[PDB]
Amino acid sequence: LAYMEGGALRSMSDKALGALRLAVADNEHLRDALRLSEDPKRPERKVQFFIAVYQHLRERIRQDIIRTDDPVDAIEQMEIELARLTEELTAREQKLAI
Amino acid sequence: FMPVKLAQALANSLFPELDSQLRAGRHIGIDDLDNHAFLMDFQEQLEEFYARYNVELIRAPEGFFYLRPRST
Amino acid sequence: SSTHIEQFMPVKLAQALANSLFPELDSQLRAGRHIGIDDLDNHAFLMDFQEQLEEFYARYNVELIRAPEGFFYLRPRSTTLIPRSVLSELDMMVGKILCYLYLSPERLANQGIFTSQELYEELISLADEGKLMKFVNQRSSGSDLDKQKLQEKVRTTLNRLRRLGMVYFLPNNNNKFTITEAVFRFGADVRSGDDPREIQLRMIRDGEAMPV
Amino acid sequence: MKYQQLENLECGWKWAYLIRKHQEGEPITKYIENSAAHAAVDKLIKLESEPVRVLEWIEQHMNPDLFNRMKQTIRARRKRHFNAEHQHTRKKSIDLDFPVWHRLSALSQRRGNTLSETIVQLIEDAERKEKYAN
Amino acid sequence: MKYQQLENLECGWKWAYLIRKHQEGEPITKYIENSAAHAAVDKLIKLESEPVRVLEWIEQHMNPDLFNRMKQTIRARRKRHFNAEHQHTRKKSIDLDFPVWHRLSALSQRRGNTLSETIVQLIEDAERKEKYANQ
Amino acid sequence: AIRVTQSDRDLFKHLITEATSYVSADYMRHANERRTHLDEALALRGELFGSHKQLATEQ
DNA sequence: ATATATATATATATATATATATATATATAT
DNA sequence: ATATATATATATATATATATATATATATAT
DNA sequence: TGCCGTTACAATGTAACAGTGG
DNA sequence: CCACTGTTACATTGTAACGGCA
Repeated sequence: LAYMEGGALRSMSDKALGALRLAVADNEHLRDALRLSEDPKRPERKVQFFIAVYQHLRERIRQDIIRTDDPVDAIEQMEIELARLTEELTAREQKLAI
Repeated sequence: FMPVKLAQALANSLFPELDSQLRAGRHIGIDDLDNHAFLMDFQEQLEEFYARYNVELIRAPEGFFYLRPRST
Repeated sequence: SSTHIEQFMPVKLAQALANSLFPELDSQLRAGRHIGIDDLDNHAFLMDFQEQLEEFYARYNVELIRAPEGFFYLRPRSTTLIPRSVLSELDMMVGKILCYLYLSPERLANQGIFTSQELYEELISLADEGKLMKFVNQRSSGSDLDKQKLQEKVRTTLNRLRRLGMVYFLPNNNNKFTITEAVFRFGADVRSGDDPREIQLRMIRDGEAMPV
Repeated sequence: MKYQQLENLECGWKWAYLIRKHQEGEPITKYIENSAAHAAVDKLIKLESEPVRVLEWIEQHMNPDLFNRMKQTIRARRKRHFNAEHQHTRKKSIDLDFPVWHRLSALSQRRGNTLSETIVQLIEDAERKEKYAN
Repeated sequence: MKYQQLENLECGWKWAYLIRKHQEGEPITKYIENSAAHAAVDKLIKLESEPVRVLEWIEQHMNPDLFNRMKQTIRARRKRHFNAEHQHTRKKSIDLDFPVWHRLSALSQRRGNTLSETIVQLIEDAERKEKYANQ
Repeated sequence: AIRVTQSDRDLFKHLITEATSYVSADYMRHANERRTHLDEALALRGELFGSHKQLATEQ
């Protein structure tokens, strides 16, 4: 983004906020943090909210094997489990048919 | 949801002791002023609450309350 | 506003108490029944409203407790509004044996289905035969009548444990059963790697285990 | 005490302030448990049209940490309510660009005067300079 | 237009404005019937997390009175939000006694300049006296 | 199991990407604005410092 | 060794909600 | 001036959920 | 000290004027 | 013309910090 200009970055942040509004409606405190992140006098709030998101995804880890607490890291393990479950599902469907 | 007055009856701080004594079969008469008044006030809802347990909350003609278990 | 549930009770607690499963589950819990993964409906119900039900039961001065193995139960406090009771020493012995069988790979062929005969054989294998019989009868010296008496006592304790949810009889057979993870509580004195005399003190302080 | 205090007025002020704070999400009551807080707020809501009982409600259930803020808010409300009767006692609110305000506040802090006094002095000096030239 | 218009921000501003007005008791709806007004307000409330639909809700149930106030308040909010970035573009709020403000406003209307400009001229004359004293 | 794991993975991916796109943009804008403001500031600093000595000795 | 208490399952009757088919009066095409 | 289609009311009977009573197994305690 | 007036702000809402481009 | 935008001058309410006074 270092090449971009102020307007482009502002518009991109606006779009991302629009997405986060839907992605956050379920949560209460994280939604409140997102709302507080709108102040222009205190930009640091943004980063705080970011941390909150991670601090949320950290607790959403399911089982001990998925405890690559870095959320960007657990995605690969989740996809691996999806592939394993796909093959298992094919086997189970075969079994049920017979 | 739940009936509002039933929730009020359940939340009352007297409910735990009275509930334990009822489920133990104890009979609550006029002597127990607080318990008797509570049952008087909230019978219409505690009868349903204890019917959910296949038990009947019965007020005798003399006045005392008790729980009568059904077959189920 | 008035005529509003939040005045008296949390919405989720009211929903839990209004659920069709609540009354039977509550009666079973107060009766002393442990809840394991096998009771899918009841276990899931407890999982969903664990905190609401815990705070509800706190009003009776009793803790709804989930052991790390994942089975819920009730531990009354010294000021319990719901009475409290302690298992017999024979019950502790049989529960420890059941936990052993749960963890024992030798019995893998059984696939979890066990008969009282196997339980008694394992009990005598791991325990002191005549000295264990001593509790069954003070004047036993290996008499086969006392042997049958000990077998009957073990059967009765097994039935009692079934009542506590530690064991399930098979849908049609009362002479065979399947063990449940609740039995792990019988090993709570050894799950921590410390001095036994200190872990025992910790447990008795926590209310887990009174002495005899 | 400069302004006489009227109970049926200040109590309505307090009720309105507490209702506003509750609608804003502020915790009005001292009860952490949500049930008691909701019950107390309902008592307050149905408590409208009552000074002698809103005072007791504040004494009994009011959040301890909001007492000072409410007291100073009522102080300001009383002063403004009594001063708004006459034109000369009213206050005119304006917005000043940050550099201008910075310079004006610098002067006011330097001379120990208030903004009103500083502006009065500045206008008077401007008039005196005009008379000197004229 | 000097200030960039951001849709996903102004929509939220408008929704918050509608909700504040309603909870203050004003009739944001154009409906005189109680039932339709209540339904429209409930739908607006549902629209909390979808600011985009707030424009359509405005065009569908907004009271015709409030368009001017709407276009005023959000315009002013945009100006203030973009000015808050830097101190030198911010505004400072002060209260003035009636006599002082009366004299100042009369002077400004005489010179045909804004209040900040008049204060600048006054403080600049005082600072000119100070400068010539210093030299 | 497949449904739940897929839902959780999609939620994770969406939240992560949206939060990063929301924050990093303003972060980089702030960095660029700060650099530009410093570059502008140096010129005023230099000119003020020159005028300072100029008028210090002119008197 | 056997009386007794307890839990479970089945048969049986009650009471209520609901869909079906018919009868009756009116509306509207023939 | 007529006969068919509609809407209304009614009885029929169909099914479910409940509550009761009886039989059974069987686990306890003297 | 605690109440009570007073000041200097902050945040938001509005009316009125001035600009700008379609 | 007409609409939309930027700006100024208020109002309205709340709050924190001083300083006077019993």
